[PDB]
Amino acid sequence: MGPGFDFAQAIMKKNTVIARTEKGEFTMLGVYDRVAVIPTHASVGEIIYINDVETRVLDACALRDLTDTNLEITIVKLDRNQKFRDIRHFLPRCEDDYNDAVLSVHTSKFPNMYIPVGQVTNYGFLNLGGTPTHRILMYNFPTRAGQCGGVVTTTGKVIGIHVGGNGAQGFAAMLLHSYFTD
Repeated sequence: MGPGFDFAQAIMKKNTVIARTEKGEFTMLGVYDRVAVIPTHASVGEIIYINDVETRVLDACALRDLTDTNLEITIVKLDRNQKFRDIRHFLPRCEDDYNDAVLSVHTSKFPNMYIPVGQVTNYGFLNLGGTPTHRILMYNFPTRAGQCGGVVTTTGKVIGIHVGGNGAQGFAAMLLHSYFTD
């Protein structure tokens, strides 16, 4: 509808796949080469389905901060025959608050879904499903089951992936440029 939705669409159309684990179907963001991200509660194993095709997992790392606190981001390297467009230059370098964000989801349940979530707070600490978690972003939208892995963008930045909600607020794990240096 406007330039926020334009940037969100550009990311969804080239940099997302549908990932299926034993824990469900997730929006999965491809970042560069065969490297993608997914919420750690997806419980990625040795094999994952990518757009309904059986795919070997070459590496999977559940990120934690240097205090050994959960970040809820798993970085996955896929045995795929095709690379993602490199979007690392759209990742923030530092923790921040944002205006006017969009949450975008693409699954069998929710195809071509875009949600203007508005202001995004650097919330920090969250007890997420009983697990102490850091680097959480919060937005005041009543997000639902089916949106985990959804991409949070502003114009020109890819800032997080949706990891949970409490019925009134939604929560994303930050994406930082430093997670994807090679």
